[PDB]
This record gives sequence, structure tokens and C-alpha cells, in this order.
Amino acid sequence: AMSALPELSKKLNPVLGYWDPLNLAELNFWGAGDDATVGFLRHAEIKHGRVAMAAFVGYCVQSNVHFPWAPFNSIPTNIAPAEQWAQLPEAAKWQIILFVGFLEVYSEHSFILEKYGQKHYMKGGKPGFFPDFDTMVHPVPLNLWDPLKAYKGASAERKADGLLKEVNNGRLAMIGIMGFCAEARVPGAVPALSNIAHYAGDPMAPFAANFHLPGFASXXXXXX
Amino acid sequence: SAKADLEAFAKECNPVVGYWDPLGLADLPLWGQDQDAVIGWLRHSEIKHGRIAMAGFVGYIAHANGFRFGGIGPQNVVPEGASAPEVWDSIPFLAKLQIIGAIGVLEHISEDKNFLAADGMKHYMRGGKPGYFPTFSANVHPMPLNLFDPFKWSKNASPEKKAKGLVTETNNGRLAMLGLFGFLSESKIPGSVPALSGIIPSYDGDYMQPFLPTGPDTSLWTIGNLWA
Amino acid sequence: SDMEGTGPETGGKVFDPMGLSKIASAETLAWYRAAELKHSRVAMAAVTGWAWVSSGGPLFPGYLSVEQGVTFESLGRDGYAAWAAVPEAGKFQILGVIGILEILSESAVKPHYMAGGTPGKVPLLWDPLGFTAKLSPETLARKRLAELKNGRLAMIGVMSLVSAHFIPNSVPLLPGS
Ligand code: CLA
Ligand code: CLA
Ligand SMILES: CC(=O)O[C@H]1CC(C)(C)C(=C=C/C(C)=C/C=C/C(C)=C/C=C/C=C(C)/C=C/C=C(\C)C(=O)C[C@@]23O[C@]2(C)C[C@@H](O)CC3(C)C)[C@](C)(O)C1
Ligand SMILES: CC(=O)O[C@H]1CC(C)(C)C(=C=C/C(C)=C/C=C/C(C)=C/C=C/C=C(C)/C=C/C=C(\C)C(=O)C[C@@]23O[C@]2(C)C[C@@H](O)CC3(C)C)[C@](C)(O)C1
Ligand SMILES: CC(=O)O[C@H]1CC(C)(C)C(=C=C/C(C)=C/C=C/C(C)=C/C=C/C=C(C)/C=C/C=C(\C)C(=O)C[C@@]23O[C@]2(C)C[C@@H](O)CC3(C)C)[C@](C)(O)C1
Ligand code: KC2
Ligand SMILES: CC1=C(C#C/C(C)=C/C=C/C(C)=C/C=C/C=C(C)/C=C/C=C(C)/C=C/[C@@]23O[C@]2(C)C[C@@H](O)CC3(C)C)C(C)(C)C[C@H](O)C1
Repeated sequence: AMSALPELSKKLNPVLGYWDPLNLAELNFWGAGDDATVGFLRHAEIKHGRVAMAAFVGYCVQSNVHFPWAPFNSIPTNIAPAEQWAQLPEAAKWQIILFVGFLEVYSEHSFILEKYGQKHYMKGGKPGFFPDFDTMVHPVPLNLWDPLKAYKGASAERKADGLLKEVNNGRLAMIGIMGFCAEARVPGAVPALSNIAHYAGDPMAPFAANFHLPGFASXXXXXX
Repeated sequence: SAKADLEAFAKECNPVVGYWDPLGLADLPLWGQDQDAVIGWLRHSEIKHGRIAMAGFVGYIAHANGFRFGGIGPQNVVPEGASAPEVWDSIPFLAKLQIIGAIGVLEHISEDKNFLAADGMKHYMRGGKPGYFPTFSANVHPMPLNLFDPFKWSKNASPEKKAKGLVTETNNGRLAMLGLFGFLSESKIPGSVPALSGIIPSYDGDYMQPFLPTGPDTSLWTIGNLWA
Repeated sequence: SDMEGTGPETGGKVFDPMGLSKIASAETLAWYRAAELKHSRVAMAAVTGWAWVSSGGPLFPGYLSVEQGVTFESLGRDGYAAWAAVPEAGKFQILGVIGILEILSESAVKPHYMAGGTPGKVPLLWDPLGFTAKLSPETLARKRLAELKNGRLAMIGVMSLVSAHFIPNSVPLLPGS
């Protein structure tokens, strides 16, 4: 609801609560009521925070080291991590993006999410509900959220505190990852760091150069 | 009714001057359209002229000092230092067309009865508030935030504060009209106003012709520029 | 008046800035709808044909008057060049079939669209296979609205093509030939 967002923001920060200069809590840009917009915005914020904090940890890990499994060193020797991503095989990037899309279409589907006992976030579900992976006859050893258990005995208040902590952590980590990408692309952007370097090509581009693909890889005429 | 409101508004604009209508314009029937509609049209024209004059004054200062937004956009074609009349001389011709088209879109939204009845109010020539721009709850696709108050800084002010704001808006608009035309008069005839002599250079083109020096056809677009 | 046609993108209201109503009767509105629907369908066929011919398309395999030596490929991928390269006999056969069909459309429906009737509903030439023979009347109104919006877009499309052929570099995305 509209009143719940100010309470959640005050729980996240008591000094500054309900900070929306752009408002955005009344723009019904889906035409499905005010609650649907609030649920979409909360889910987008939480997803962006999770992805951004995981990307920050991954950039910190892969900016210095690699994984010794199967010739994963020539790709790690491609300067910046974004150039390493652009230097990965086409099948690798395709399967990674399709894997993430499979997780997204599993989470958003409001019949598997109904098997977990909740609903879609635009229809009253909680913001961020990647559910248990028990829907098909293919026995999975571990699920997505809490893979090696260790969270069954958690309390409701502890869950709410952890949710607020994760929201604030992603709130910081989105700006952190954006600053890392900006310093990678345009030097002198991040004034508190001068160590990260090398170009990223186009940072918002999954396919580049060696990616052949069925046409439409017109990397010519780029922008800033 | 409308004339008495003009008398009152002129009193709070300047109590010393008051109602100053030498050329009797608050009595001419323009299109055979009564008194109140003529008064509303005149007030709306005054307020629109004043707002455009204020925005043009600030934009003239920004262009003459040199205040380019950034890269890639239409500021790349305009040379570094050209005076304010020449920044509407080197932007692309399609950029001028789309700027004037968006201004016309805003005018049409301002007088569309469907946009105006969505807020419960009528035309300024039919008993409305002159100079009022409507909200955007009539578009077809939802607009993030309206034009008058883009953020919610307003809407908690008292109606008396709104009336004082309207009076200040009208007075500042008239003064900005005088200032902007002082700029334009110095740009054409030397020594028109005394303070700006030698500050603003001379211009040769026509100020009333939007597309007499047509801008270049430069297509500033990358990534998917399939339209040449 | 109310009619069909009105939906979103105008707010559920009739789009009519300059004139063209309050001078029209029921017969005039019926003719307006009939002309709009005929223009709609002709323009839809026109954009579909132009898009299939000039862009790509496997093209018709055959001869097209083997006696004259013309081929289907000899007309070229340009359109006004191809139509001028269609034989005069083929042009006349197309125009004659169209004229026969429309004379029978005028004379065959007994409530004429300007004497009652429904404008745009022509005898014959519609669904021979009965795909739309089981649709609900509420579904039929949606498809009529889709047809109207489609035809308006296709009219704009055909005139874009014609303007860019006669005036190069007009319709900026559309090429100069
Ligand atoms: C185009 C801009 C514009 C418009 C539409 C209006 C409209 C109006 N003004 Mg206003 N005004 C303006 C600019 C404008 N003003 C400027 C720049 C000033 C400061 C000098 C004022 C100062 C002012 C006062 C002090 C008062 C008004 C008032 C009024 C209202 C009725 C009086 C009237 O006859 O109208 C104004 C007359 C015209 C706009 C004349 C039309 C233009 C003519 C045809 C061209 C003349 C050009 C000519 C070269 C000028 C010679 C200047 C010099 C040699 C004398 C009306 C709503 C009265 C009021 O408060 O009601 C709300 C009032 O008492 N005006
Ligand atoms: C010649 C084709 C044609 C015809 C006969 C009609 C007829 C009609 N339209 Mg329609 N329309 C058309 C094309 C046409 N339309 C196109 C191409 C568009 C897309 C922009 C629309 C969009 C449209 C909307 C959004 C609505 C209508 C409505 C209507 C109905 C009432 C309007 C009226 O009284 O005017 C009928 C009389 C005429 C149209 C005569 C034409 C007048 C001059 C000669 C046209 C000149 C225009 C100019 C040359 C165009 C430039 C080229 C162009 C590609 C830009 C009526 C049945 C309304 C409706 O359904 O209400 C029930 C309604 O809401 N139309
Ligand atoms: C009780 C219970 O159930 O168990 C608990 C504990 C337990 C097991 C751990 C849990 C878990 C799971 C996990 C894996 C939790 C970990 C999550 C993770 C990985 C969280 C990363 C955040 C990354 C951040 C904040 C990055 C900030 C980044 C920042 C702030 C910046 O970069 C800013 C900055 O760059 C600028 C802009 C300029 C620079 O010059 C200066 C700096 C660098 C400052 C549970 C289940 O959740 C809860
Ligand atoms: C002898 C000789 O030559 O002398 C010369 C001297 C000199 C100086 C050269 C000359 C000149 C030029 C002049 C005088 C030019 C004047 C220009 C002028 C008078 C320009 C007004 C701008 C107003 C703006 C932009 C308003 C913004 C308004 C804004 C941004 C808002 O709406 C905000 C706000 O409303 C909300 C949303 C809610 C309110 O609660 C609070 C406020 C109000 C903040 C002359 C005329 O040539 C004469
Ligand atoms: C609601 C709606 O839809 O509208 C409704 C309402 C409304 C509008 C009232 C209606 C109406 C009335 C209408 C439309 C009336 C239209 C009247 C109209 C259109 C009147 C043209 C005159 C042109 C003349 C006399 C030109 C002479 C030109 C002459 C004599 C020349 O020698 C031309 C010249 O070139 C030569 C040959 C050689 C050169 O040397 C140049 C010159 C220029 C000298 C309708 C019809 O009821 C429809
Ligand atoms: C070029 C843009 C521009 C400029 C430079 C400008 C300057 C000032 C100044 C400073 C001199 C003041 C003090 C002031 C104050 C008010 N403005 Mg203005 N304003 C601009 C644009 C608009 C638009 C689009 C609208 C608007 C309005 C109001 C109302 C509400 C009155 C009410 O709610 O009763 C008040 C109090 C709204 C309206 O209602 O106008 C009748 C409306 O829609 N304004 N405005
Ligand atoms: C490349 C490609 C193609 C393509 C394409 C596409 C989609 C190109 C699209 C280009 C596009 C979409 C360009 C938009 C510009 C929008 C602007 C400038 C808006 C400014 C808006 C502004 C300045 C709004 C300002 C305000 O709103 C604010 C912020 C607050 C309000 O209170 C007040 C107003 C309203 C004034 C092909 C060829 C079609 C197919 C091919 O396969 C791939």
C-alpha cells in the first residue's frame, strides 16, 4: 500500500524516511492499481540490490584472481572484468543469460509461486520471492534461496530486520557498482579511487566483436 | 465581474498605479465574445507572454555565457561562443521543428477540453483560471509527473499565498518582457537601452522567422541510425 | 456520432477537429464509414504488397504472359516500375474484375448502406471458409475496431510510400528510392 512504503523507509532510516523527489508512488504506469506499482517498484529495487551487490563482490573477486578449472586464465588475462565478459565464449554468455531468464520466468510464474504459499508481488505477494524449486520431476538437491538450509529456525522479526538490511545494502551497492563501472569507462569519475582502469567497451552490451550471432551485432556507430 | 476582478488584480499588482488601461483593451469584443471571455483571453495571453519572457531571459543568459548540457546531443554543432541569438541558428533544423512541435503539444494539452475536464475545470475563455496548465491524467499512457509542480513542493500552500504568487508572477513577467526586449533591441539598434551598449553584439537575421537561417541536416544519432 | 471506431488514443471520444460533422446526416455518416472502410482495406492490401515486393519476398514463380516474354522477375523490385511493367492487358483485367466486384457490391446488398444497412459489409469476397462464423458479437466488435485502426495506419503507410517515391528523403526512415 501507499502508507506501508513510508513505514518501511523509516525502518530503513529513521532520520530520513519516505524520500521520493520523483514521487513515483502514484504513477500507475501499468494501469493495474496503486498497489501493483508499489509492488513492482519494491521488487525492482530488491532485485537490483541483489544483482548489484553480487556484481560488486564478483568484480572484487575477478579483478585480481580467477578459477583454476579449465583454461580460465586467458579470459582472466583480458584486463578489466567487463572485457573478460566480452572475451567469454558466445555459448557461455548465451547459457548464462538463458539460465538467469529461466530463474526469472520460474520466479514470476504465479502458479509455481502459488505452490510455495504466496502470490505475485503485484497481487499481494512479498517483494522478492524466488521460491522453492519443487515443481517438476527432476530431483534438485538444493533450492535457490537458503541452499544449504541453516535458516529454518529464524524468527519473523529477524527476517524483517534482515530484509531491511538487505534493502539498505543493495541501496549502497547499486551506487557502488555504478561508480565502479563509471571509473572503468570514464577515468576521473570516481574521485576517491584511481586504481581500477582499462576500457569496458560498451558496459551495457552482452555481445561484442567475437560474438558472431545471426546478424544484428552492429557494434559500429557507438555512443558515449 | 471580470472587469472588477481586473480592477482588484491591478490594485494588488501596484497600488500606486492601479488599473492602467489607456488603450481600452478590456472593452473590445474580439470575436464577438462577450466581456468575460475577452478578459480571460487577455489575462491568459499576458501570463503566457510573461512566463515565456522569464524563461527566455534565463535561457538568453545561459546561452550568452555558454552553458552547454554535455556531449553527443545538439550542443555539439553550436560553436563555443556565439551569443544567444546564434544558438537558434546552428542547432539542426529538425531540432527547431521538434522543439516548436513540443511547445505546440503543450499548448494543445493546455487548451484540450479532455485534459481540462479531467481536473474539473473549464476553459479560461469559458470561466476558468487564466494561465492554468492542466494535469496529465488524460494522455493514454501515464505521465510520471505533471508540468506545473513537477515535484510536490506546492499543493500545501494557502490560497492567499497562491494569489500573491500569481501577482508576483505577473509583475516579474512584465519586467522580464522589458528586459528580454532590451536585449533584442540592443542586438538590432545600437544605443537603444543605455546599460547594455557594447555588451550584446549586433545581429543581422530576422528574429521573427524561426527557419530563415535553417540549421544543418546533421543526423546526430548513433546505434541503429538506419535513417541515414 | 457515436458509431464504431472510437476507442483509446483519443480517450473514447470522437476525433474531429475541423468540421465534417454537424453537416452530416445518417446517410452521410454511413458513406463516411463506407469510404473509410474501403480505403482501409485497399491500403492494408497495398502496404502488404509493397512490403512483400520491395523489401524481400520469394516472389511469384511463373511467367505472367509467357506470350509477351515478360517474367515475374522482369518487373523488378521497384513498384511504380513494376506496375508500369505489368502488361496493359493485365492492368485492364485487374481493373475490370475490381469494377465488376464493386458494381455487384453496390447492386447486390438489398439494404444499401445509404438506405439502412451496414457500411463496409460487402456481398461475397469475405470469409469463404467461415473462420469468423462462430465468433461472439462482442468479439466481432473488437475485430471491427482492430480493422478500423489497422486501415488508418495502413492509409498513413501507403501515403508515406507514395510521398517518398515522388519526393525523395521525405518519410525519413524510408529510403530515397
Ligand atoms: C503582450 C504582453 C502583454 C499583454 C497581453 C498584457 C495584457 C494586459 N495588461 Mg499588461 N503589461 C505588459 C505586457 C502585456 N500586458 C508590460 C510589458 C507591462 C509593463 C510596462 C504591462 C503593464 C501593465 C499594467 C500596469 C496594467 C496592465 C494591464 C493589463 C490588462 C488590461 C489592460 C490592457 O489594455 O492591456 C495591455 C495593453 C496591451 C498589451 C496593448 C497591446 C499591444 C499593442 C497593440 C502594441 C503596442 C506597441 C507599441 C510600439 C508600444 C509603444 C510603447 C511606448 C512608445 C509607449 C491585460 C490583461 C492592467 C491590469 O492590471 O489588468 C490585469 C494594468 O493596470 N499591463
Ligand atoms: C479518406 C479516408 C478516411 C475517411 C473517409 C475517414 C472517415 C471517418 N473517420 Mg477517419 N481516419 C483516417 C482516414 C479516414 N477516415 C486516417 C488515415 C486516420 C489516421 C490519422 C483516421 C483517424 C480517425 C480517428 C482517430 C477517428 C476517425 C473518425 C472518423 C469518422 C468521423 C470523422 C469525420 O466526420 O470525417 C469524415 C470525413 C473525412 C475524413 C473527409 C476527409 C477530409 C479531407 C479531404 C482529408 C484531408 C487530410 C489530409 C490530406 C491528410 C494528409 C495525409 C496523411 C497521410 C497525413 C469518419 C467515418 C472518428 C470516428 O470513428 O468517430 C466515430 C475518430 O474518432 N478517423
Ligand atoms: C540470521 C541469518 O539468517 O543469517 C544471516 C547472515 C548470512 C548467513 C550472511 C545471510 C546471508 C547471505 C549472504 C550471502 C549475505 C551476503 C550478502 C552480500 C554479498 C552483501 C554485499 C553487499 C555489498 C555492499 C553493501 C557493497 C557496497 C559498496 C559500496 C558502499 C561502495 O562501493 C561505495 C564506494 O565505491 C564508492 C561509491 C567510491 C569508492 O571510492 C568508495 C566505496 C568503495 C565506499 C543471511 C541469511 O542473509 C542473514
Ligand atoms: C537605463 C537602463 O538601461 O537600465 C536597464 C537595466 C538592465 C538591468 C540592463 C535591464 C534589464 C533587464 C531586466 C530588468 C531583466 C529582468 C528579468 C526578470 C524580471 C526575470 C524574471 C525571472 C523570473 C523567474 C525565472 C521566475 C521563476 C519562478 C520559479 C522558478 C518558480 O515558479 C518557483 C516558485 O514558484 C514556486 C514553484 C512556489 C513559490 O512558493 C516559490 C517560488 C516562487 C520559488 C533594463 C530593463 O534593460 C534596464
Ligand atoms: C463545418 C464545415 O465542414 O464547413 C462548412 C461551413 C462553411 C465553411 C461555412 C462552408 C462554406 C463555405 C465555403 C467553404 C466557401 C468557400 C468559398 C471560397 C473557396 C471562395 C474562393 C474564392 C476565390 C476566388 C474568388 C479567387 C479568385 C481568383 C481570381 C479571380 C484570379 O484571377 C486568380 C489569379 O490566379 C490568376 C488566375 C492569375 C494570377 O494573375 C493570380 C490571380 C490571383 C490574380 C460549408 C461549405 O457549408 C462547409
Ligand atoms: C516559464 C515558466 C514559469 C515561470 C517562470 C513561472 C514564474 C512564477 C513565479 C515567479 C515569478 C511565481 C511566484 C509563480 C507562481 C505561480 N505559478 Mg508560475 N511560472 C511558470 C509556469 C507556471 C505554470 C505552467 C503554472 C504556474 C502556476 C503558478 C501558480 C499557481 C496559482 C494557483 O494555483 O492559484 C503560482 C502561485 C499555475 C497556475 O495555476 O497558473 C494560473 C500553472 O499551472 N506557473 N510562477
Ligand atoms: C534503432 C531501431 C529502431 C528504433 C528506434 C527507436 C525506438 C528510436 C526511439 C527514439 C526515441 C524514443 C527518442 C525519444 C526522445 C524523447 C525525448 C527527447 C523526450 C524528452 C522529454 C522531456 C524533455 C520531458 C520533459 C518533461 O517530462 C518532464 C521530465 C517532466 C514534466 O513535468 C514536464 C515535461 C513533460 C516537459 C528502428 C529503426 C525503429 C527499428 C530497429 O530495429 C531498431
